[PDB]
Amino acid sequence: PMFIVNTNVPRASVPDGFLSELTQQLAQATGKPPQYIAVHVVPDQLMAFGGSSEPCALCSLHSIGKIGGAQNRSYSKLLCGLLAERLRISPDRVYIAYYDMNAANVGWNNSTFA
Amino acid sequence: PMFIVNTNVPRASVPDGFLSELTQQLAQATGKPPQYIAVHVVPDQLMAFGGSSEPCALCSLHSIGKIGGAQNRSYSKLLCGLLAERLRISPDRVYIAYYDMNAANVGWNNSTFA
Amino acid sequence: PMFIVNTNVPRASVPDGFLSELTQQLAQATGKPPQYIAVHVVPDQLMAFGGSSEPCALCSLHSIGKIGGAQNRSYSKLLCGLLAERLRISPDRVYIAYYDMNAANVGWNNSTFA
Repeated sequence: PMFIVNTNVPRASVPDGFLSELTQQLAQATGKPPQYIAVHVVPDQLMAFGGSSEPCALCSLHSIGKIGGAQNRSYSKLLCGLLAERLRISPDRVYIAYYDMNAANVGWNNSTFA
Repeated sequence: PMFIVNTNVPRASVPDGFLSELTQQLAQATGKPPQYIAVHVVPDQLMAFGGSSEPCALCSLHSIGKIGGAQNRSYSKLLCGLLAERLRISPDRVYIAYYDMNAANVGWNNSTFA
Repeated sequence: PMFIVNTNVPRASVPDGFLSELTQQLAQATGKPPQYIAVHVVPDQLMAFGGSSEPCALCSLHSIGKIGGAQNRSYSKLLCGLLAERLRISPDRVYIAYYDMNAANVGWNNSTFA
C-alpha cells in the first residue's frame, strides 16, 4: 500500500516519527506487512479546501485489494484521527482518495505484482 | 472535487487570489457547492512536456460524478483558459487527468461519501 | 503519456539531462511520439518505504492505452533501471502505479483527446 498526504501545515508541525507511525498503523489496518507500506508526506503546500486556507489535507491510499466500502470507512476514521491528533487538521478538511489497484497495474522491482 | 495543478511556472508568477478563482469557477462548472471544492497548486516543479521545459502543467480533477465526455471538454476549456490567462501556460502544454470517483472511494470527515 | 516520480533523493543528485532521457525512453517504450510525453520529477521528498528512508520512489504512468500486463512489466524494468542507474534507487524501493486512461478523461488544449 501507498499513502500520500499533501497538506498546507508547515514542515515544522509534522512530528518526528510521523512516517513511522503512519507505516505501523497502515500495516495494522490493511493487514499488510510493513515492508510493503510506503508513505509520503508533503507539507507547506498552497492549498484551499472549501475556499479556505485553514489547515487541510488531500490524501490518497492505493492498495492491491483491501479496499471497499466498510474498509474505506474504517481507514478514514483512522487516518482523519491521525491527521487531527498529529497535524491538528479537522477531519472535515480532509479528503482521501482510495484506489483498489489491479496487481498487473503496480510496478515494483523491475516487474509488476501480477 | 479536488483539482491539483503541478507546474514549472515559478511561485511568484502565480497571482494572488488564484486558489479562490479556481474554487469559484470549479464550483460553477461542476455544479458542486464551493464548500466541497479543494484546490492545490504546486509551482517551481521540475518538469517537461514534449521534451521541452517551456511553461507547462500536469493536472488532475477528481469528482464524485460530474465527469464525462462533454463535461470534461467544458472543464478543459475553462481550466486551460485560466492557466493561460493567469500563469501564461499554453493550452497545448497542459494535461488534465479526469477521475470519476465512487463515493465509497472518497474519505471525508471520518467516513466516506457512500 | 505522463510519468511522475516522487523521491527522497536530493535535487542535486538528479543528473543533468534526466528529464530528456525519460522523455526519450518513454516515447520508445510506449511507442508514442516524444511530443506527447510529459515527465515530472519531484526530489527532496519526505518519504519512507517499508519503514525506512533509504532512497525510494513512488511513481505513476498515465497513458491512453499502451497499458497492460506485459507492457507494464516492460515499463517497470525500464523505469526501475533508469531510477537505479541515474538516481541510485534500488528497484525494490520503487512503486509505479499504471493508469490506462480513457481518451475522454484526458484534457489537453482546451478539449479532451476523445
